[PDB]
Amino acid sequence: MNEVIKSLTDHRSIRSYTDEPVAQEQLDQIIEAVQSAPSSINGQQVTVITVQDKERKKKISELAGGQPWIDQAPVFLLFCADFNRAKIALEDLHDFKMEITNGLESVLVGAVDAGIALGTATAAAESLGLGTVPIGAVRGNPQELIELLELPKYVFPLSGLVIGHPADRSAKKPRLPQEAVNHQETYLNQDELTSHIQAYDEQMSEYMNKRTNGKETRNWSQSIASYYERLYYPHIREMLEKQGFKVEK
Amino acid sequence: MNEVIKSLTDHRSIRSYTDEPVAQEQLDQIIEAVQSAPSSINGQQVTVITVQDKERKKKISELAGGQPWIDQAPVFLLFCADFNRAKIALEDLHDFKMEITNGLESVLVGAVDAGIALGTATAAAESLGLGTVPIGAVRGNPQELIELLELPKYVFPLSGLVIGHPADRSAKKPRLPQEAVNHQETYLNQDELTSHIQAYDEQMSEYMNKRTNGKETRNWSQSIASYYERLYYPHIREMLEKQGFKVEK
Ligand SMILES: Cc1cc2nc3c(=O)[nH]c(=O)nc-3n(C[C@H](O)[C@H](O)[C@H](O)COP(=O)(O)O)c2cc1C
Ligand SMILES: Cc1cc2nc3c(=O)[nH]c(=O)nc-3n(C[C@H](O)[C@H](O)[C@H](O)COP(=O)(O)O)c2cc1C
Ligand SMILES: [Ca+2]
Ligand SMILES: [Ca+2]
Ligand SMILES: [Cl-]
Ligand SMILES: [Cl-]
Repeated sequence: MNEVIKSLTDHRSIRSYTDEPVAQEQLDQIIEAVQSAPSSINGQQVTVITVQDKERKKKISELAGGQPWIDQAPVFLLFCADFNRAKIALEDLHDFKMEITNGLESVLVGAVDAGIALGTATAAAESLGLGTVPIGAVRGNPQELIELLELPKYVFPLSGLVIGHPADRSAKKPRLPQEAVNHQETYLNQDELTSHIQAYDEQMSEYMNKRTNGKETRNWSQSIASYYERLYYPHIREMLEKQGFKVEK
Repeated sequence: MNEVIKSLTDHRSIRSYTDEPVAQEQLDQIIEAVQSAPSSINGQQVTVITVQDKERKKKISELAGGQPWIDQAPVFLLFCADFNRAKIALEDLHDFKMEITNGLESVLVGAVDAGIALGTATAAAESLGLGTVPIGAVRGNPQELIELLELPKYVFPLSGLVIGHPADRSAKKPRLPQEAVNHQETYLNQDELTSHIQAYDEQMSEYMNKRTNGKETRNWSQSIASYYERLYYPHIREMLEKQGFKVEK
């Protein structure tokens, strides 16, 4: 196993950080890695806002449901789907009307490009010895965040990424059995898939028990069910439309 | 610069492959890397279908607009957003109704998780000396692909990833100036952003010229405008709804 695979497979989110600053040089490397990754039609439909201002970062933390690690870490990166540069290219440089944003295809393009960026940044940062944790909660109060960071039309927040020096390196969290996630040739039959999930549940409860010394024993399906039983963010379509993205009829 | 950063920043898509097989051990490492990456609420909302059957892979290539490198390479991975395992967890294991899929938030969760997976797989595969190229065209004929690979309700294709041994390692393609993609504290003013795009255009035309010996000189904005002037995939919402994903009202 080479250094890259070793680094990728040793991943774990960090939520306890020291006050040590993150060198600009390291941030540059992380950004270079992000830019170097693939993107649909080389459209580079993702923008990264680097926030290091204490006051601004604190406000972001509050908008994200008040997550202390955001305030604690020296760096907060915001990954946004971006079709504004595309708008400039089509409308301003070639006097063309941009139509891709009038259908969900644009949303998928932006979200996938942003995920590639987030995953790449995570890999890069952690290879440098830095700890990270994505923040999907930025989608909880998108309008306020959009105004705070001056995100223009055709740009919308997808996920933040906390970066800093770990104060506690934590531990790896068990993942679903490989067979349940990677299927050969065709999608796995429902019965077998269910069996893998039930086995995973036992593994997860045991993990949580010894991890929390008994404070928490919830398994995986119980956790997933506690979140998805309600559409926790019912304002997504509204956010998208307000940012110039239309859902095709 | 460490090995990870060096590998990430040396990325370039490969579209010419040899007939050399991809070792199962390498595929396992790539998959382990994918599974080890972060996912929203550890929901692992992405599934990877590994296709190595010549006939099936050929059909996929045809559905993707007939891209020869898909047929040529020994491995085709399909990254799908997956809320079917979530369905099993909520409905079958806890008798709860899944509501997250009734709003676009689920679509964003799945697309971002899949992008993280795709970016991570790309990084892993290339670190092994393998060439890769994502295939967003899988979204062109989703119904046929869904039927071919037996994708159940709550699962939808986002992007394929071709993997194999390079026959031609190609070359790196210029990216937008860092300042145009990574903004400090707030989103970059429109005027400056436009200037960066125009500078990038000159860089791109020059690159294409010497790269194609003159056969092609199109710049970036011209390329982007040639694609986004129309909603090329106007059937996305339909695909999503057919797969159990609803757009909130
Ligand atoms: C989501 C996604 C979908 C893509 N779809 C295709 C495709 O269908 N066919 C193809 O040849 N390249 C595809 N690509 C590759 C891009 O064209 C390529 O990443 C971009 O031009 C940047 O060049 P590079 O990867 O060599 O650096 C895709 C990339 C991404 C991230
Ligand atoms: C898109 C996305 C959004 C996330 N949002 C948050 C968040 O708002 N707060 C948080 O503490 N963790 C967040 N996480 C981290 C997940 O909880 C974590 O990746 C998952 O539990 C797996 O644990 P691990 O990363 O330590 O391996 C997010 C991860 C992803 C990929
Ligand atoms: Ca079956
Ligand atoms: Ca401004
Ligand atoms: Cl492309
Ligand atoms: Cl989470």
